[PDB]
Amino acid sequence: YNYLYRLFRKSNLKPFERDISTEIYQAGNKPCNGVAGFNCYFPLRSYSFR
Amino acid sequence: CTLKSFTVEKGIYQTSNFRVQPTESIVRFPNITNLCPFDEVFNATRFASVYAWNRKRISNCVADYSVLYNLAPFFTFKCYGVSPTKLNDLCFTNVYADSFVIRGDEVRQIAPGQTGNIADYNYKLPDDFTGCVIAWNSNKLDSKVSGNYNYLYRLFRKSNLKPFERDISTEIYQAGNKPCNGVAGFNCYFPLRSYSFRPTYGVGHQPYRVVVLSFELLHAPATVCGPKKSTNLVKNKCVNFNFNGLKGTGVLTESNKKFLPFQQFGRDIADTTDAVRDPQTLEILDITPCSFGGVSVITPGTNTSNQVAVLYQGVNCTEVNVFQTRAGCLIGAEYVNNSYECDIPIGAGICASYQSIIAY
Amino acid sequence: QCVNLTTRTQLPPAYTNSFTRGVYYPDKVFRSSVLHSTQDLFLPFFSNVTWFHVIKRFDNPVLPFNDGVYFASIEKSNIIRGWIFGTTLDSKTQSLLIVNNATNVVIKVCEFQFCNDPFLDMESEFRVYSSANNCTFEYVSQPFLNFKNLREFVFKNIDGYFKIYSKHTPIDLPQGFSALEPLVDLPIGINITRFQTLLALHRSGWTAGAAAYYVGYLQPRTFLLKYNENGTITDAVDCALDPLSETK
Ligand SMILES: *[C@@H]1O[C@H](CO)[C@@H](O[C@@H]2O[C@H](CO)[C@@H](O)[C@H](O)[C@H]2NC(C)=O)[C@H](O)[C@H]1NC(C)=O
Ligand SMILES: *[C@@H]1O[C@H](CO)[C@@H](O)[C@H](O)[C@H]1NC(C)=O
Ligand SMILES: *[C@@H]1O[C@H](CO)[C@@H](O)[C@H](O)[C@H]1NC(C)=O
Ligand SMILES: *[C@@H]1O[C@H](CO)[C@@H](O)[C@H](O)[C@H]1NC(C)=O
Ligand SMILES: *[C@@H]1O[C@H](CO)[C@@H](O)[C@H](O)[C@H]1NC(C)=O
Ligand SMILES: *[C@@H]1O[C@H](CO)[C@@H](O)[C@H](O)[C@H]1NC(C)=O
Ligand SMILES: *[C@@H]1O[C@H](CO)[C@@H](O)[C@H](O)[C@H]1NC(C)=O
Ligand SMILES: *[C@@H]1O[C@H](CO)[C@@H](O)[C@H](O)[C@H]1NC(C)=O
Repeated sequence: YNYLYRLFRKSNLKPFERDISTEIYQAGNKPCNGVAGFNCYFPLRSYSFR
Repeated sequence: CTLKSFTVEKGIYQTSNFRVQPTESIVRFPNITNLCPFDEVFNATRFASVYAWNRKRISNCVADYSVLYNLAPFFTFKCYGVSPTKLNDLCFTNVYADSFVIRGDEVRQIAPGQTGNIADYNYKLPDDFTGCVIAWNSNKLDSKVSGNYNYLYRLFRKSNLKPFERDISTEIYQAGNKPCNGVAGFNCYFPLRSYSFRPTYGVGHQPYRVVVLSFELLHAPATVCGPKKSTNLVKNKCVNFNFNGLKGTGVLTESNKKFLPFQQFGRDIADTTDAVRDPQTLEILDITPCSFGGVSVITPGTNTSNQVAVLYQGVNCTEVNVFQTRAGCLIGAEYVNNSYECDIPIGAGICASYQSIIAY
Repeated sequence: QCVNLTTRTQLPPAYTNSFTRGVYYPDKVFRSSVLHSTQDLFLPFFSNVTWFHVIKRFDNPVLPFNDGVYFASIEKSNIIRGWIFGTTLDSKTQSLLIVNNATNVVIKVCEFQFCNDPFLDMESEFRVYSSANNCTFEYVSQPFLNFKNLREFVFKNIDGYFKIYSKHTPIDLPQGFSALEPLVDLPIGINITRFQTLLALHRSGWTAGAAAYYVGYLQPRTFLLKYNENGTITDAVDCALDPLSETK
């Protein structure tokens, strides 16, 4: 589980652009305020490599 | 810049094109109607047991998922193989809604690659499952103080379930070597056991209602496609329009053209799209192209002076030392009622000369 | 339920001239004061169109769909109620049913076990199919409907999309021009090769009301369409009919 990918972001990246910001994503109308909850997910999820 | 030289000889040069630059983007799609029957699936009074899990096919409608997120009781929204955010964008051929009721600690078993009583004997998802699973607590609907004995599950089965397979059989499970012959007892068990729901149970045993949305794409045209983003309509300004996939830039004005009820787009003599019908509002709008003009620069030699005049061809002077000619609007030259020989030709009997720049 | 009709009178089907009928709007695009050339599935001008009568005559054969169908109905009292489309017209394949009963217009796509002689019969007796097992699509729509009415329909099955074009005219076939407006765009995605129309009997045995229908087939060709100031098609030229129209 050491390899993680950015599942959620507000906008598409530019070419040769790296995003390492571990900020929460607002997936719904309701703001998340930096706290996980309903439709508030961590953007980086790990691959289940077996 | 146009002439690729730093010295400009005396004359009139067509150099540029006046354009009203686009300011906003206006994207419209048809009104979201014919709502998929999610009210019959999620807000039903009485679901089915997990062994006889209820499957409803969903097609030829528009599915919105923002209904589900606005209810705070729907606690579990876990989705595999598709983005939950792109559920209204990516769209599919058929949607299968599987509804059942389990207990609290078996919601984890509703996932690809899980094991348990529900996964192997009641409800199995494939390893490549593309869809969402939704679960919520239902103490106030499915628990009874005397006990709810109308919810059943399969505890015993000879072999594991295939994905999206049901078994409603009540055949007696033979666990031993003696034949059961339909009578229960020792090494002969009835396969269906009751989910005796009571409101005073712990949270892992309280009843949870689960709806599994499974999305499939086939060779058929994908006729289940959710809401499309629409913004407000702005008229009389040069904006970027996009109606039903058809994109462009133009000024959307009121139209006097009476369309027949079946027509959407409009073409002129030159086969250019000049009329349209807004998807949300059944009004006819003319798409007048943004006010294009040829910008011609009237100048003497740069050796003599750097003063210039600008001719906007075929543009009225109110739509851009201002003079109106039949060629267009001339700005920067002062009309003189005297007549001289033609030095720089403007057109329609108008000529320009340097003495400031005069037009006559 | 099915009922065999054994009281028919043997007669060969007739043929007549199409004149300038069968024209429809090629697309959903408005055009004003222009002439536009289109290469579409059209019915040729002055073509040989099959003529069937309902008078004891009860004409309900099953015809090949080909690439498109023009159906003309010289109708009074609304005897003709709908059509059947499919490949084998049984439960083996999937079939499309179009009906308009006394109340509402119903479109269904199911695997119907069709009768050999399906018909309609106050109207309270429906004998069209015996079973419908796998239904994939349903669509409920508005009522479509001396001889007084000319009903013109064009059916096309292109790219799995079934297009119904319709026109109603207050009235052999009349000689004139009437453009068919597009009525139904249907997403079926099924193969159609054969069709059969549905009639309504009158019971007092049974009596057939006076009606006539015409079946024509569409071929790929170019038409020169004339659009007026209001965007209504008023005239057309068949480019492959005669050298004068080819010059036009
Ligand atoms: C009406 O007549 C048709 C044609 O004669 C009947 O269709 C046949 O019915 C027999 C019944 O044994 C079948 O074996 C044939 O295969 C049928 N033919 C076709 C082409 O399907 C029809 O059954 C008759 N209707 C009723 C109610 O008997
Ligand atoms: C169920 O009922 C609630 C009660 O307010 C409602 O808001 C919701 O739209 C209904 N439908 C679904 C699918 O949740
Ligand atoms: C579509 O939405 C508009 C927006 O107000 C509404 O006025 C209209 O009644 C809706 N329906 C149709 C068929 O235009
Ligand atoms: C129409 O077809 C029939 C047979 O198919 C033929 O006898 C008849 O002459 C044809 N009529 C015309 C006008 O071509
Ligand atoms: C449609 O059906 C006919 C016979 O009914 C068959 O010959 C043809 O190949 C079929 N076409 C397609 C695209 O399946
Ligand atoms: C017409 O058909 C529809 C669909 O089967 C049905 O609901 C309706 O009752 C029918 N009308 C009559 C008068 O039988
Ligand atoms: C079509 O119907 C038959 C019998 O009613 C059934 O066995 C078959 O599974 C159905 N096909 C589909 C795709 O559901
Ligand atoms: C076009 O419409 C106008 C107004 O609706 C009408 O006066 C005119 O006669 C129409 N043109 C034709 C050719 O019918």
